[PDB]
Amino acid sequence: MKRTFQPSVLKRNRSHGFRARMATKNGRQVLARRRAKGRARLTVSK
Amino acid sequence: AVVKCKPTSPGRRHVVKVVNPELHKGKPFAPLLEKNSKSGGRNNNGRITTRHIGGGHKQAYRIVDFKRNKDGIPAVVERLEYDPNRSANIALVLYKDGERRYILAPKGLKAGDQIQSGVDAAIKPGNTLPMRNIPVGSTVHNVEMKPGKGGQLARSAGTYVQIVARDGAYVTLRLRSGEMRKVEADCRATLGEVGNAEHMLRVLGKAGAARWRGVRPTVRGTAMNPVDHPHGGGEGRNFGKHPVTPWGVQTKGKKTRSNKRTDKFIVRRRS
Amino acid sequence: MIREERLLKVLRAPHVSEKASTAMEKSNTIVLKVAKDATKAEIKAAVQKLFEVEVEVVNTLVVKGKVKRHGQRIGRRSDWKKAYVTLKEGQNL
RNA sequence: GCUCGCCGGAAGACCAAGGGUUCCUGUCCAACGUUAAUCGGGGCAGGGUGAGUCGACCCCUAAGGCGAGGCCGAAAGGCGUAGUCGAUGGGAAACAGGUUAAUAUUCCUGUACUUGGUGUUACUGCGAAGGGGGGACGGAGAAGGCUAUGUUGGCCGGGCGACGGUUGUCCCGGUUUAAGCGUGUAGGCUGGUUUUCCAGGCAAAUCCGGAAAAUCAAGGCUGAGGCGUGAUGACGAGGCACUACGGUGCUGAAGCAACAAAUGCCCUGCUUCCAGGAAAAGCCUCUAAGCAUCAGGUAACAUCAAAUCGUACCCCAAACCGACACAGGUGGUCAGGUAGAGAAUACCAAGGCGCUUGAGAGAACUCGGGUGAAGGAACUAGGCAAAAUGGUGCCGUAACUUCGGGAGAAGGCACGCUGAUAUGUAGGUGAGGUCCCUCGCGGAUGGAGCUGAAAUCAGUCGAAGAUACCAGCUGGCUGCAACUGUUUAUUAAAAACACAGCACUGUGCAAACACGAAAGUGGACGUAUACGGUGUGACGCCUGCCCGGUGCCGGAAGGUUAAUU
RNA sequence: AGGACCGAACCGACUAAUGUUGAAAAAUUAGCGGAUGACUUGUGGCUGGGGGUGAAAGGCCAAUCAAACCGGGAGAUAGCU
Ligand SMILES: [Mg+2]
Ligand SMILES: [Mg+2]
Ligand SMILES: [Mg+2]
Ligand SMILES: [Mg+2]
Ligand SMILES: [Mg+2]
Ligand SMILES: [Mg+2]
Ligand SMILES: [Mg+2]
Ligand SMILES: [Mg+2]
Ligand SMILES: [Mg+2]
Ligand SMILES: [Mg+2]
Ligand SMILES: [Mg+2]
Ligand SMILES: [Mg+2]
Ligand SMILES: [Mg+2]
Ligand SMILES: [Mg+2]
Ligand SMILES: [Mg+2]
Ligand SMILES: [Mg+2]
Ligand SMILES: [Mg+2]
Ligand SMILES: [Mg+2]
Ligand SMILES: [Mg+2]
Ligand SMILES: [Mg+2]
Ligand SMILES: [Mg+2]
Ligand SMILES: [Mg+2]
Ligand SMILES: [Mg+2]
Ligand SMILES: [Mg+2]
Ligand SMILES: [Mg+2]
Ligand SMILES: [Mg+2]
Ligand SMILES: [Mg+2]
Ligand SMILES: [Mg+2]
Ligand SMILES: [Mg+2]
Ligand SMILES: [Mg+2]
Ligand SMILES: [Mg+2]
Ligand SMILES: [Mg+2]
Ligand SMILES: [Mg+2]
Ligand SMILES: [Mg+2]
Ligand SMILES: [Mg+2]
Ligand SMILES: [Mg+2]
Ligand SMILES: [Mg+2]
Ligand SMILES: [Mg+2]
Ligand SMILES: [Mg+2]
Ligand SMILES: [Mg+2]
Ligand SMILES: [Mg+2]
Ligand SMILES: [Mg+2]
Ligand SMILES: [Mg+2]
Ligand SMILES: [Mg+2]
Ligand SMILES: [Mg+2]
Ligand SMILES: [Mg+2]
Ligand SMILES: [Mg+2]
Ligand SMILES: [Mg+2]
Ligand SMILES: [Mg+2]
Ligand SMILES: [Mg+2]
Ligand SMILES: [Mg+2]
Ligand SMILES: [Mg+2]
Ligand SMILES: [Mg+2]
Ligand SMILES: [Mg+2]
Repeated sequence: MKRTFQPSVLKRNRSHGFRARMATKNGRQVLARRRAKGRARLTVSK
Repeated sequence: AVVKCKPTSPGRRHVVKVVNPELHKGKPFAPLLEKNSKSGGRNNNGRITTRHIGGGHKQAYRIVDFKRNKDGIPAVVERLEYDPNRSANIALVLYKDGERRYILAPKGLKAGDQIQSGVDAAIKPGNTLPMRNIPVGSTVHNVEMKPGKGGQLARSAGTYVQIVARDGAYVTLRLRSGEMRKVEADCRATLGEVGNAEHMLRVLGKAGAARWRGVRPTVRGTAMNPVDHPHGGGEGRNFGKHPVTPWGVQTKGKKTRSNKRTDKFIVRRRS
Repeated sequence: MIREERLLKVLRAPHVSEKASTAMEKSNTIVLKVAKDATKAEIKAAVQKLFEVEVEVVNTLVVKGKVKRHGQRIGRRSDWKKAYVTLKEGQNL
């Protein structure tokens, strides 16, 4: 049966990628929070 | 002509078609075409702002000369053509100078006929003259609001405008809706009616035919829940309220025109 | 015309394996480890300078490093570059 | 290794997406694998992905996104012009054979093709951020010509049979060859050509569009397939010798024809219909500025360049999505034989598998099936379930009907095999030979050979010939909904929703209305035969009385009444 | 010609049995509906939480919906257990 996660790298990158995050100040708030917590992986990019 | 189909299937029994053997069968004039992609009733915010719009057949926009601003040069009807974008038929005219344009096809105008625009043009169907030079009582279409702006009235199939009076800088027009409206005398008009008068005798016959024209289904407000329509609710079929729009405005007789900029130009509302 | 420092830097090591050997005997082809940023023209020039042999064509591919484990710890090797260069059937290197 | 069974429009093969070493070799069995494991997609180590032509990158655009200025907005920001990104679309070019343990249209052999740049030569009006052309486009339907492919015959190699027979009208196997180049065919479309004139294409233009004479009436564009060449080639059953028994080395006969034939090609064609069917670039062409014995354009030749990144492996699945080695889900391509209408179905080919616990026994009971005396719905809420019907051709078929239907109504007969008609028929295909000519992939004649229904008559086997698989139960009365559709993903598919049709009502265009503190946008590049809202719901016959209540529409005399003063 | 008919692929989901610590957090098996259309499907894009979208079931918006999810106000408040 068809489950919820249907992977696509292009769509993943366009929705949650580093450049998509940097495009808005709220995405930049996301990056700042994740940097402050100390996350080894800021985005889905890598 | 108007021909009804044979009931060889339930979706064909009530279909009534308008057939025009005179319309051209090939592709339209390519350099007078444009693309116009569909919106589905969405605006630049992406929100549905007009309901019941979506799908339908792909259509190409035919650039139609509504202004008719080629004065003096005679023109001949090359053919009459089908236009998906409007209820009226259109005509491809060839000007003596070598220029081709799409115009609204008036009633009775066949291929080979001469048309002309300007003050010097004669009182003939398809000719465009200032309403200053058009005699009182004439029947016109493709009527301008403002000089040089282009025809904005009486553009659909079988529609016309009558010139009722002329007083100074303004003529009175009895519009198709029944309204008496004042227009500057320098605004242009085209003699005759719009053709394809038998457009309104068509019977779609089936739901799919309406779907072909990009019309999505309409749901009655009383058929839904109160959370999404004032008409919603009831155990069984209940109404018990005054009919309103989906946004709460009384929808049977309440007048909605409010334009103080243009009340002066209305001699008499359609009533 | 490539600077000599660039040429002395673009050749890393010669690849040794059964496939490399068979290419050397049959097709007169040596297989080399090269810099990840080395082009085909640079490989040709460097082999012609530092090896004194004559090249006619260069073939390149990038090997991906393997994901390994050391003491139950994730670890990965580097992606390197490999070149097949065909020598002009008289060089004997 | 030999038998057995299963799939074979897949449970075979090849991709995309997604994954990331799961690929190959050696080695190990702790843990993992629902059992054991010497095995493994497990551990460990070593190896493996070769491109000018494939893909990305690249050029060009769609939806949409972002957006210098700009407009708007308490701030944050919103929208949008010029632009610039964005494929799921448009745009140059490679085939066949061989080869690894693992890569190949990438490596090798043979034979090709594209683009661009430089230089020599010859001729020569070049030149765009502009003009025009082209690219460039729907659905359905029909036919002809083909090929993919298959079947048979000939030919070539082999065989003479474990048990009656098998020198034959016998058995087995093979019978293959590409792009490119030359030919311009089946077929499609278009009247050419030369001058002159011109409010049109923002300026110009020889280009495009328009007009007028002359003259010719044959010129042009497009086009599958066939043939020639590519090819003295490669490939090829079989044979000879090594073997480490996996494979290695050498040679290699025939390699033709006829018939059948696609959902693939001609075909972006033709015909017809309405619901009227992207864009932009590459490409052709024209001039503007500018340059004008230089540049620049055309052709010949020569040389040089074509980078970078991907390429292993799975890919209807044990590697992707489902926590699992999970009866689930997952887009595209290929498409053999007999029977068959068929991609259904049954049995097989190529190829791939026997689903990672087994051994016994033959109790009750459960599950999945088969058969059943006599009865035949007596069961039960209810014929639930099961049983039953089931094909082709012909005969025949009621009420009612909106004249289309109902209807496959209902019901009935025939059906295998063999011989004759006719040593193979009707038909289809179609060589030779001959004849004509603007001589070729021509026409006319001709019929050898191949292929091949349907039917009639006679005879014959069985209980049974639509014999398996496959494959309508039928009829009568009535409620509701006109009908096809839609819906509670995961207890409700319906009489509910929608619907074509109808009515009321709003809306004169900077429309009403909707999303937006706004700018703007949708409505609509529409204009009252239009658009929005509401109710009803094909069609037929129709739709009666009430304006007191509450809405809404119109009015403005008299009373009441805000800020204000 | 046809929102025409029978019927595979494909899209669905009417009946029954099984399964109910399932092979499966909705399936299997035998039957069933549509199958040139208001059809179906791939790829990409837009609509955002009192908001979207809805041939309308309060349906669906990542196994969550008469107000999604994540964090925060926050140790809300709890005459109750
Ligand atoms: Mg509407
Ligand atoms: Mg309606
Ligand atoms: Mg309801
Ligand atoms: Mg309410
Ligand atoms: Mg009631
Ligand atoms: Mg009541
Ligand atoms: Mg099968
Ligand atoms: Mg591993
Ligand atoms: Mg074990
Ligand atoms: Mg053990
Ligand atoms: Mg393996
Ligand atoms: Mg392993
Ligand atoms: Mg490469
Ligand atoms: Mg090469
Ligand atoms: Mg700005
Ligand atoms: Mg913007
Ligand atoms: Mg671009
Ligand atoms: Mg693409
Ligand atoms: Mg392989
Ligand atoms: Mg053939
Ligand atoms: Mg087909
Ligand atoms: Mg591969
Ligand atoms: Mg298993
Ligand atoms: Mg599975
Ligand atoms: Mg599927
Ligand atoms: Mg098992
Ligand atoms: Mg038993
Ligand atoms: Mg039993
Ligand atoms: Mg039985
Ligand atoms: Mg019995
Ligand atoms: Mg009996
Ligand atoms: Mg009986
Ligand atoms: Mg009873
Ligand atoms: Mg009883
Ligand atoms: Mg039953
Ligand atoms: Mg049964
Ligand atoms: Mg009753
Ligand atoms: Mg119904
Ligand atoms: Mg349900
Ligand atoms: Mg507007
Ligand atoms: Mg109703
Ligand atoms: Mg009444
Ligand atoms: Mg008053
Ligand atoms: Mg149908
Ligand atoms: Mg559904
Ligand atoms: Mg159900
Ligand atoms: Mg089923
Ligand atoms: Mg049906
Ligand atoms: Mg069907
Ligand atoms: Mg309810
Ligand atoms: Mg949910
Ligand atoms: Mg709430
Ligand atoms: Mg607080
Ligand atoms: Mg608490």
